[PDB]
Amino acid sequence: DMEKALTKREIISVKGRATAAK
Amino acid sequence: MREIVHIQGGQCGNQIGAKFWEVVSDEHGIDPTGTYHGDSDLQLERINVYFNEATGGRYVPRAILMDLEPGTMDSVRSGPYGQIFRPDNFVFGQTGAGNNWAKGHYTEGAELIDSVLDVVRKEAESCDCLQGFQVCHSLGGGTGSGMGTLLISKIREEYPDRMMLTFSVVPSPKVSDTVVEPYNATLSVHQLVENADECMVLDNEALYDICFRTLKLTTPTFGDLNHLISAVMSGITCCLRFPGQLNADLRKLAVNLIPFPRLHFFMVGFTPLTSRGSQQYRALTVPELTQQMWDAKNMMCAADPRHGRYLTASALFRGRMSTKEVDEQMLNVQNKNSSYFVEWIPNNVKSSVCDIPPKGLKMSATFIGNSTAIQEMFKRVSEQFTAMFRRKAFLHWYTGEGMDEMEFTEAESNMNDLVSEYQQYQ
Amino acid sequence: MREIVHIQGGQCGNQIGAKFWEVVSDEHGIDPTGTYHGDSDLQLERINVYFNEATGGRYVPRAILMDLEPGTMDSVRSGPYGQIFRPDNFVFGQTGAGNNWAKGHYTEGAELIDSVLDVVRKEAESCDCLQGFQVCHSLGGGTGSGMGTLLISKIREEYPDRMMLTFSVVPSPKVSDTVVEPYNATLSVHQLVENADECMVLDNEALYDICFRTLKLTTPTFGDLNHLISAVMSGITCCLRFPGQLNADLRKLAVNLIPFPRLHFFMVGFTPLTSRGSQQYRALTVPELTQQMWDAKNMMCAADPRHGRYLTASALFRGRMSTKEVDEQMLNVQNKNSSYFVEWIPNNVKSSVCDIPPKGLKMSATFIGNSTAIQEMFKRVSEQFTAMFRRKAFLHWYTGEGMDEMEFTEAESNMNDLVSEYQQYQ
Amino acid sequence: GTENEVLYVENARMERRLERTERALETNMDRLHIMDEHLKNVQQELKYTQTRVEAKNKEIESEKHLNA
Amino acid sequence: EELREKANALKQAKARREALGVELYGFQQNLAKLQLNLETTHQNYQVINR
Amino acid sequence: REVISIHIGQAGIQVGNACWELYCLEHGIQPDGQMPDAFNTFFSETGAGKHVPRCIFLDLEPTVVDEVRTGTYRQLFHPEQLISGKEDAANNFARGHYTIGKEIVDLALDRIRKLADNCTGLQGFLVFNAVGGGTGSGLGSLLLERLSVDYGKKSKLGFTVYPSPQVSTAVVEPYNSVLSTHSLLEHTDVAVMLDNEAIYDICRRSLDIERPTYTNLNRLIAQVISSLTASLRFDGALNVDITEFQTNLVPYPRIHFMLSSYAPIISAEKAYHEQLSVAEITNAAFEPASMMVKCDPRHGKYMACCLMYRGDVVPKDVNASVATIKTKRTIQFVDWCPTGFKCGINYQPPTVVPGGDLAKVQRAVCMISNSTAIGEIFSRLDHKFDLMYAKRAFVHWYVGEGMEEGEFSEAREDLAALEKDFEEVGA
Amino acid sequence: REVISIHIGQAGIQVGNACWELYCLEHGIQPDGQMPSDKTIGGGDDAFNTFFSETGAGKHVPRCIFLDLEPTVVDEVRTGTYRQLFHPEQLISGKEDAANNFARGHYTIGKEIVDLALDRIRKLADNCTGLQGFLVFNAVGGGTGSGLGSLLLERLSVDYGKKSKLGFTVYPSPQVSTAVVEPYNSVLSTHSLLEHTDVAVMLDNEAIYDICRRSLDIERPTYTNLNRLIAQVISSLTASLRFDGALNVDITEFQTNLVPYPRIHFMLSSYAPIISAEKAYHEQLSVAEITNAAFEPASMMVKCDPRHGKYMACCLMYRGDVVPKDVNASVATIKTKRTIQFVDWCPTGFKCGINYQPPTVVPGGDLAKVQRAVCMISNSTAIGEIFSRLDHKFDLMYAKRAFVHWYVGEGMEEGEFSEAREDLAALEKDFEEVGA
Ligand SMILES: Nc1nc2c(ncn2[C@@H]2O[C@H](COP(=O)(O)OP(=O)(O)OP(=O)(O)O)[C@@H](O)[C@H]2O)c(=O)[nH]1
Ligand SMILES: Nc1nc2c(ncn2[C@@H]2O[C@H](COP(=O)(O)OP(=O)(O)OP(=O)(O)O)[C@@H](O)[C@H]2O)c(=O)[nH]1
Ligand SMILES: Nc1nc2c(ncn2[C@@H]2O[C@H](COP(=O)(O)OP(=O)(O)O)[C@@H](O)[C@H]2O)c(=O)[nH]1
Ligand SMILES: Nc1nc2c(ncn2[C@@H]2O[C@H](COP(=O)(O)OP(=O)(O)O)[C@@H](O)[C@H]2O)c(=O)[nH]1
Ligand SMILES: [Mg+2]
Ligand SMILES: [Mg+2]
Repeated sequence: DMEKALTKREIISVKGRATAAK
Repeated sequence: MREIVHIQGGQCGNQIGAKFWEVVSDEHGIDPTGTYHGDSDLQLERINVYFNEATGGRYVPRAILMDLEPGTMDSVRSGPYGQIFRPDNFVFGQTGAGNNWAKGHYTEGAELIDSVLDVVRKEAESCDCLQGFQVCHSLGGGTGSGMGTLLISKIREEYPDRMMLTFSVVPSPKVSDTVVEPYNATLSVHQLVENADECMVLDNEALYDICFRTLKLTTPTFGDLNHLISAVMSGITCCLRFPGQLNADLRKLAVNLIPFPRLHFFMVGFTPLTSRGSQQYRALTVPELTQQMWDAKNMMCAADPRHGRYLTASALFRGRMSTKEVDEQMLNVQNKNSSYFVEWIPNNVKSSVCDIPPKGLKMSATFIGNSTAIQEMFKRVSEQFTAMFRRKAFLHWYTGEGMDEMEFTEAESNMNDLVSEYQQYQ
Repeated sequence: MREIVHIQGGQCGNQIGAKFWEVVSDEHGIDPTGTYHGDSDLQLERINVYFNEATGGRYVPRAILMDLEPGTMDSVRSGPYGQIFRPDNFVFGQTGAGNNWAKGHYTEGAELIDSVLDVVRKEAESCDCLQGFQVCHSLGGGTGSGMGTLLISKIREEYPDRMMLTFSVVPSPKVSDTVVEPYNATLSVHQLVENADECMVLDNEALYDICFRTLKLTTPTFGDLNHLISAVMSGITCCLRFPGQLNADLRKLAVNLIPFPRLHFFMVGFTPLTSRGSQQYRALTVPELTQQMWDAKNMMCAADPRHGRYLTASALFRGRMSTKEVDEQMLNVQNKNSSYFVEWIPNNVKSSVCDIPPKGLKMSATFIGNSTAIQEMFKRVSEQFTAMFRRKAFLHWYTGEGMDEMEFTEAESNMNDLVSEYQQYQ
Repeated sequence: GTENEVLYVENARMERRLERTERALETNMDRLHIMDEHLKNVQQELKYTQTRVEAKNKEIESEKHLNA
Repeated sequence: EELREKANALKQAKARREALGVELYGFQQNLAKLQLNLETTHQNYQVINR
Repeated sequence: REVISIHIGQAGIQVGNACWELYCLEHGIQPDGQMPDAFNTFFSETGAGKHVPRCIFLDLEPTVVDEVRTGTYRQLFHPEQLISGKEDAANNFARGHYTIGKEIVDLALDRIRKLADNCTGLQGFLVFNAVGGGTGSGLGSLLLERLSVDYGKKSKLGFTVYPSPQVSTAVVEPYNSVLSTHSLLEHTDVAVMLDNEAIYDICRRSLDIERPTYTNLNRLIAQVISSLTASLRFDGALNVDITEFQTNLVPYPRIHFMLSSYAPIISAEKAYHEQLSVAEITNAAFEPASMMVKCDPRHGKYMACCLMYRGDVVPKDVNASVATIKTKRTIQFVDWCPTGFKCGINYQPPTVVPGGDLAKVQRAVCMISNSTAIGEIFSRLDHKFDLMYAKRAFVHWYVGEGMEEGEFSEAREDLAALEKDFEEVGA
Repeated sequence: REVISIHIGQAGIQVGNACWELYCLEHGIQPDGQMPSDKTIGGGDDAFNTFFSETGAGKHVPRCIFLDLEPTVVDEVRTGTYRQLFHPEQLISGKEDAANNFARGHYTIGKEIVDLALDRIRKLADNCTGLQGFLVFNAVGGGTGSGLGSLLLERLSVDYGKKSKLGFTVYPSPQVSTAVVEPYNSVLSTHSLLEHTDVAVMLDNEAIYDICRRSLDIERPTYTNLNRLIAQVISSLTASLRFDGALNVDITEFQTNLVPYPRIHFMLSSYAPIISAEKAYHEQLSVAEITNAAFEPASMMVKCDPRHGKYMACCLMYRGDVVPKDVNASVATIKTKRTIQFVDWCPTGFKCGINYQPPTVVPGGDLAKVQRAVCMISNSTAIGEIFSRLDHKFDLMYAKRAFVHWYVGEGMEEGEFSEAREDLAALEKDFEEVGA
């Protein structure tokens, strides 16, 4: 669950960066 | 002393104008080094109409090359007789327009025109008396049609009392090269109707047909086509550079060939175009030249002259001829084909005479007709425009740069009103 | 009969003066050996302006050289045209001012100008009848502004009669070679507004612009900027050194160019300037020279003259010349640029002619304008002074040699009221 | 989650300042472009009036000659 | 870093804005002066015509 | 007028090896790189007699870059350009896009910016990958997104290799290709198309190669690339750069998946007797049995063709060949497109290589086609994706690496929207 | 234009050995202290007079003194490659050594050899004529380098005073360190280093190991490599006193351009373009990118991120065929760059300088031979981070009064432990207020 939390945070942060880019 | 400055736009205009200079420099007798090596003094009186005197006898043509890519400029400089221009006049960008009329007229045109107008102004007020500009530009492209068109508009709003010839090829089903041919052509002619004083329409389709039949050529590269175009253009303006029995200049032809302001497109041809194996047989006389001139195919357009009416016609004869022998041939043509010529204008044809033939030949003739049959040529573009525009194909690569959806409807409406105006007199 | 006692200080002054002596020796036909091997003989008549006979032909140039390290008296003595400068005209310390003004104006220059004045007075007493003094140097440097400016003050003290040409290269905003420019620049402009009878201001951000645009170079090293400055400084005295149709000496220029006593900050040009690859494509003529002079990028003073309004201007021509056309052009520019001229003077421009064009060229000119656009070229230094002095940056290097902050405040006051004075009389 | 809270408030303040500077950017660029084209038009009008007054004063000398 | 750099660019652009506004103000002043002088010389021409 | 080349994955960095083998001889450059300004658009001269390519090879595993590092062109590239990782994405879009991608993409982008700053007249980027793999698909998406957010207004040319209907070497490659297309639809600018099976068939028939390996495939893809890029290098009659391509061929921002063809490819034993004039080479370029994508374009309607002729070719004979093509009855363009050809002519005939297979032909033709029939590959991929995905097969790898059901569903529905748009534009 | 150098401590002497093996390379001096007679390279009899004064037939005695207490490295030089070169007396070697103790180096055993050092420095001063200044090289985290180095700096400032003092010192790295009492021995010597060195130019063992690892790809570098590539920087910045140039910048220009305040002189360094012998000829080493490589954060000799503050001033010495145009056209790009931030003080905070001698290279070295190079010394504000680190990791030991007997029972007391830290607090205050 800890590694899943890490991956989810990374993915959502990159998603937010992408949304700001678009 | 009635100067003309030559502006070569796009790759097409660049190559055609380069051949034009390689022809006129030959006719006036100057080597690629700019040193005179002619034959008669009559070549030299009016060099200043197209050339400037550089130090030590060097002559430099009054030309401005202009485009958005350096390839055409480097090629034309490496070409023969391209060593005589001025590097100040040589101006180019770095991007390229990509047939995007919006790009040519708006994006990089706006950044290269601040310089093209400076060089044009320098070369134009370096001469005492302006007769008009001579712009060679394609129509189916973006870099030479849209940007050249905006250059024409700027020139029209700067010098509003001087003549303006443009030489423009057009799209056709048999010479279609870019996929946005109607989009470029209709948009360009929207402004060419508004600004250019006279726009000689040429076309690769009729040039090809001429080359294959009346020249019996094996394989013509663009060299021969631009050669024929340069021959026609050099024949257009010879009453300036040489004396004549009955001379005429650009404004003379304009007033005698454009009855109504929105009717300044032409169909032009030049004689004698002679196949080289069969020009040892024929005899060159005035009636022979007139028959070959009014040959329904020898016109450098695909708009059939016999599918329409001649509003006005004008033949520039060159050589030592008989003025009665010219006028009687023209009257014979009118009397024979009385149906075609516009009925409510008597003596629809004007014939000018210059006293010096082009190099080699003994006689020459240049036909310019303000036929109403060019409605066929314009519909051949308007139909493709409406077909491609109904589905909005390729549209967004013009709307991206700053165009709208209003401009295309405006352009189509203007094209249709021009077509209707040509039809109304037929 | 009239002599120009040239003075060199700094590294700028040394190298630029070496270039100027190079060009002068080239014109007068003095080889670098020291003797004379000229071909024409109208050149001997005014050798005494820049040269002394010694014995049997060992000519020597009268000019003073001063610097605070031998690293320049070696690099000037080593270069071409170096074995002619008099060895005694080498007064150099071995300390180096070090980009500072106090150390080069109050200690080291203070102890060295006592001996520099010795040689300059010896040359003054060796020349029969003076014509003026001509110092050439920088302002944003250690021993270019400090010791040279102290020498200017001393000369203005001892010889009130004579004029002072001051060819000064100032800092630039973009091309900033050293850190404390706007201290050493202000603390010399303040001292030059009191003494300099006329100072011609220069820079490098315009020399590189010229070498890019007009001369079409690619790697403009210092040996060509200094060459342009050499050519101009040599041409500024053509009407004194050679015959002509309307001669013009230094006092004539000053009286024609200085309406109020605090308006002696010129901006300078030179024509023609074209690349070796396009020399032949253009034919030199009085019109081409004139509308190259009266441009916006052909001024070495990188302050946009289009913003300012020319108080007074001077055009010195050299070559066989149609004086009617010269003053017709000098009036045509004045009439067509009325709004860019200050309108409480008739005939804002003065045109003079000499009849010996430089070697190589066939017709040359020189432009000296006392325009009001020179307010910005002091605004830059003033605003930098405010921004840096506000926090007293670098100030300990200044106060460590007896300096006081009140001096900086007075310099600010002088620059501000002078720029307001230009703006007022604009 | 004090770190998360402070970072979130940082981001909110940042977007506020960014909206401010974006509005400033829009106003600045548009005003710049319009005033520059207007400057060129004013230069054109100055040329117009200058040539007009030149012609007018030449005509002034003309009636002086006529009255003579 | 984006904020500070964009602020610097905006400030410099506004400085250029102010400078060009000043220059256009001067141009308008010249235009008004020339217009006034033109009208005065115009009435002068009319009266001397009479 | 420079264009830079980026190669990702096994297929990309082998096609790049073929391309550089081609270009070195095409410009006369020796292996290490010398000559005993046409090169300026691919190499950047540095120092005395040394030209370095404007490329970057990268991959998540080093066993495929090692032979490039120590091979016959070990003296060619900059030793810092042959990027390599330590563990490959292992046929996993998720692995190559989420946990191995985020290590090497930053270095790749830094070197890309270095090359862009070394450039002076940037025309565009051209990238190579096969979307059926993991380090191709995921890393290409992760790198294209950053390239677009950096440059944005400059062209990108993805020369992608989709899987084949029956010649396939993977089981997760439908998932890979579906998850890659959802980003290659929006981030690249022109997607040139290749398949392994169609090139196998053309090798079997035209070159009579009974058993063709990857060497011949790359050796005849590099020729198409050189043919469509030769306009920049060699000055010809009609000049077309990257800008006119995507202005003459792309009608809508979502239709840029264009087929590629080339003619002729005739062995040296038949080239002596063959008749390869312009009319017949065009008629053999437009035949379905010579297009490098496993599709039957006669099922669909063309929209835009781009014909790059090379060699002893004049303009009116290509005009006549175009006339014959548009008069033919079996192939038809959409109603709204009266003119649908972009013809360019170049004076440099194609280059052959020692140890190669093709012949020193006088003239040749490359072709890029935008037609409605290209939706069949997408429909097939959708079908053979959903066939696996109806049982959640192989989803545990992606989920454990960090994907989720939502991304799969959204990619599938985006492909559905693409298919519906193709059906709409085929009307 | 003469300059002399003193080398103190293990690090100082190990730097100087490479430094003076490179100078003989530049000036073509044989490794036995003379100039070849059969051939020659370059020219200019006044080139070597800044470094190698002549007294004899052809033998050149250098202008450096290598002084140390432990007789382990000085005699290593005495038996190494350079025996005839050095003067047999410029090599000072005591009997015992300071042994990581500032009090030992400055109060008990360094005080009986400093007079012997000064009475040879005076002889060298009488020998030279245009003495530009002193260039000291020492490690502040050791023994003699910190203790008697500080002693000799103070004594030199008392004796000569006027002449320039360029220090090239070595603080410890933030994490890499080869001593246990380094914070003490550094925050002690900072008191003398603050108000006696005219300009301090800083090094970092770790920040140069990282450079070696990433640029030259020497995975496991060492002191020899580090000190070679610092000899490079020293020679690069000491070329304007030796060779010609379109724009010269000597010691006075350094001090007038990069020292905006008497107590603010601490310099980041850089030397571009560093490259190996394999990735050199594949690259386009243009000025427009070697300037960017000099100004990039990951290529500075001092371990400190330059983004944390604002540059105050910069000085860029150049070697090779660098024209005076591209330097300006690229300094414009630097001043408009999107990642650095200057301070509103100086709109003009650059001082270029150009030589005509291309950079040298030690045979058997890992650095390539290239036409042009740049060495940049920058006065910035982020260097206060280093002193913050040192104070924070000094207070940890001072709280427990650890290691303090090794000083108080030997030569010194606690008042200076307090004062040498309050001075660093004041320095941090100064940098913080400059950052405004
Ligand atoms: N033209 C060409 N295609 C190749 C070659 N090698 C492999 N391919 C294609 O590449 C596909 C394999 O997917 P890739 O993404 O390239 O495999 P990869 O690069 O090792 O990446 P992974 O998924 O991590 O294994 C196959 O379907 C082949 O069609 C080659 O040498 N030449
Ligand atoms: N940068 C650099 N540092 C060195 C070199 N040699 C030794 N050092 C440094 O020296 C530090 C330890 O102090 P030392 O130099 O050995 O001692 P010292 O200054 O010579 O004085 P003593 O204590 O008497 O030996 C270490 O942190 C090293 O980084 C070198 O060649 N280059
Ligand atoms: N007469 C002549 N026509 C040419 C030549 N070169 C190209 N063309 C014609 O120009 C048309 C293409 O114009 P285009 O390239 O789109 O215009 P551009 O973008 O402004 O250069 C083609 O249909 C050719 O027929 C030439 O050398 N001579
Ligand atoms: N234009 C020009 N500037 C020069 C030349 N040589 C040096 N400079 C400038 O001189 C300035 C510094 O001068 P400075 O150091 O005071 O000269 P010094 O006092 O003689 O040592 C720098 O900004 C250089 O750009 C030259 O030949 N031409
Ligand atoms: Mg892989
Ligand atoms: Mg020791």
